[PDB]
Amino acid sequence: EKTCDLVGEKGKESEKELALLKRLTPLFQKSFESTVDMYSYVFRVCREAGQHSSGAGLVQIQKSNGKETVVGRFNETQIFQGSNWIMLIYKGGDEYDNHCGREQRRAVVMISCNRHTLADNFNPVSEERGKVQDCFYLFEMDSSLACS
Amino acid sequence: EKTCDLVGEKGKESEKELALLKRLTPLFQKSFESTVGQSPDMYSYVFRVCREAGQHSSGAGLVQIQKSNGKETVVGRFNETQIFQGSNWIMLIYKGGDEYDNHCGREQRRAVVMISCNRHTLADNFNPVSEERGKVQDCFYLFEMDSSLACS
Ligand SMILES: O=P(O)(O)OC[C@H]1O[C@@H](O)[C@@H](O)[C@@H](O)[C@@H]1O
Ligand SMILES: O=P(O)(O)OC[C@H]1O[C@@H](O)[C@@H](O)[C@@H](O)[C@@H]1O
Ligand SMILES: *[C@@H]1O[C@H](CO)[C@@H](O)[C@H](O)[C@H]1NC(C)=O
Ligand SMILES: *[C@@H]1O[C@H](CO)[C@@H](O)[C@H](O)[C@H]1NC(C)=O
Repeated sequence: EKTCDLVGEKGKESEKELALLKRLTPLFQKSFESTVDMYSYVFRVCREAGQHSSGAGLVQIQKSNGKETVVGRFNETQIFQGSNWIMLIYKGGDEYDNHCGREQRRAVVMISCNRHTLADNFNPVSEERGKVQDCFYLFEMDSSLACS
Repeated sequence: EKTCDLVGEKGKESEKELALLKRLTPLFQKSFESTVGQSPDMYSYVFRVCREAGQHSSGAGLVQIQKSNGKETVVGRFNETQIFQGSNWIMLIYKGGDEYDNHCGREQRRAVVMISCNRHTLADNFNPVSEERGKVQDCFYLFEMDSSLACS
């Protein structure tokens, strides 16, 4: 059962994170895509979001030439929650060539509570690529699973 | 004069973070506190934005005070600040806290503060949410607070 991989040895991961992955299980089968920029974004929870078997959890597609860039891989997942929100992070994306000390890309998704939908309104917020390190692409989406 | 330090040498800091830093200025003069837990683990968490929250000039941005003896533990230092915002929230992270002795591979503590929009106050409801010390890395103390500055 291939899915999101958390830090730590298999079967010895944080119970907090494991519980959140369980809570989001109903979203695994879904696919989320941005609406509208020269790029489109596709996001999935613990499942391949790309079309190149790269293990992507979130990909960026350049519309003009179809280039698919891996923003983050689900084999490097972090997930935590607050009152009415859940933050999901996928590290290990394709490396930058000139920005951010050439570190691997990363996806940060802020899922906010919304009692009216199981999941929707996924869209990019911005890309932070102006730092020497710890850069990231930020996204937001709504989900009733984030309510609590 | 000492304030939050962002990653990167002077002139190499993120334009986004620099702008956000300036936006947070009205919060610098404030101080926040919240007591939670039960002895012998009752703590008093003191948080400040880009200013010393501790009583030992350690550059702490957020401290955990052991109520049983008043001992101060640094959760995060503001010279290791990261800040970013979304549509109706702002997340502040202070790394460089005191090292754990038995958890998280002894990495330095870290404070993560989720600031949610509230048009009724400049800042209120500072609340400790939880502590994640069960991972091999990337552990952290999580807090929440309200602020009109997080409103778009
Ligand atoms: O790889 P470099 O040269 O640093 O350029 C980085 C840029 O590449 C483009 O293809 C996109 O993925 C942008 O979102 C990214 O910021
Ligand atoms: O330092 P160790 O032995 O790993 O114990 C870690 C614990 O210490 C206590 O004093 C508090 O700061 C707790 O929040 C922390 O989780
Ligand atoms: C994530 O997947 C990539 C692609 O195979 C792999 O190189 C990397 O080691 C994985 N990350 C971890 C933590 O194993
Ligand atoms: C953060 O403060 C600590 C405390 O002295 C210091 O050692 C560290 O260098 C500071 N962070 C940076 C990047 O200067």
